[PDB]
Amino acid sequence: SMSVFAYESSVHSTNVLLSLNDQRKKDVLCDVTIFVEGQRFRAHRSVLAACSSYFHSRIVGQADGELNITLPEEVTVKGFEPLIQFAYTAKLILSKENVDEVCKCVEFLSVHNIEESCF
Amino acid sequence: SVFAYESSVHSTNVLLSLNDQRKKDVLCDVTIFVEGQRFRAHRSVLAACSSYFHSRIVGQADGELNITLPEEVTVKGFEPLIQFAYTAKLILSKENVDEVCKCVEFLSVHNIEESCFQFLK
Repeated sequence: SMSVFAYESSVHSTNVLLSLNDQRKKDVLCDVTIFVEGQRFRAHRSVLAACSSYFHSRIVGQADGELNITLPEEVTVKGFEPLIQFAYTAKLILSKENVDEVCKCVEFLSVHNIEESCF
Repeated sequence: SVFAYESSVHSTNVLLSLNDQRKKDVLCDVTIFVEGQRFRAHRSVLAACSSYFHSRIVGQADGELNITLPEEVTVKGFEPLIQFAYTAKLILSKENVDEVCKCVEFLSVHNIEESCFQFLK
């Protein structure tokens, strides 16, 4: 008997991100390849632009089918891989071994919602 | 010694950033035609939210994709659904509740508790 009802799902945003990470791990429906120290990382250029100002600035305007981005030597796999894991899993795992290299990539890539307090 | 962070708002943050890309027609890769109207979206998101879109997106060419929805799908029933897919929020009223529910079953849109449709009755 209500005139309007505004429905909200508490599980939708989580399932979309789960499907995006599943697409990434299976290399399906991805559109960009990131090169870090020679290693290949498949991803969606939209998700990377969402989580990073650096990726957003290098990707917006590139409308081609497939895109290959090489990050300079200042970016290491030891620092970049925990960040792309956070982008697709919302989980950021730090340790005394990688905290320095991860803190560098957060500032270089300008990853958004990583508070500098956890360092 | 390990420190692990689990953000609960992160999945919401990404989805709201993708919706901002959608509304600005930036970094999209598929055009949806319903009643002739254009709708820009990401095929990765559409495949994650609908079995209808997934079976038409899977294994396609990397180039731009065009998906045309037939006469059953109306803008009055589709626009609240592409909104929901990008916002997790579905605004229902006694006006559009019929065509939206019919469009949910047509596209097989996920994560919509069908119990809420009976509120507009």
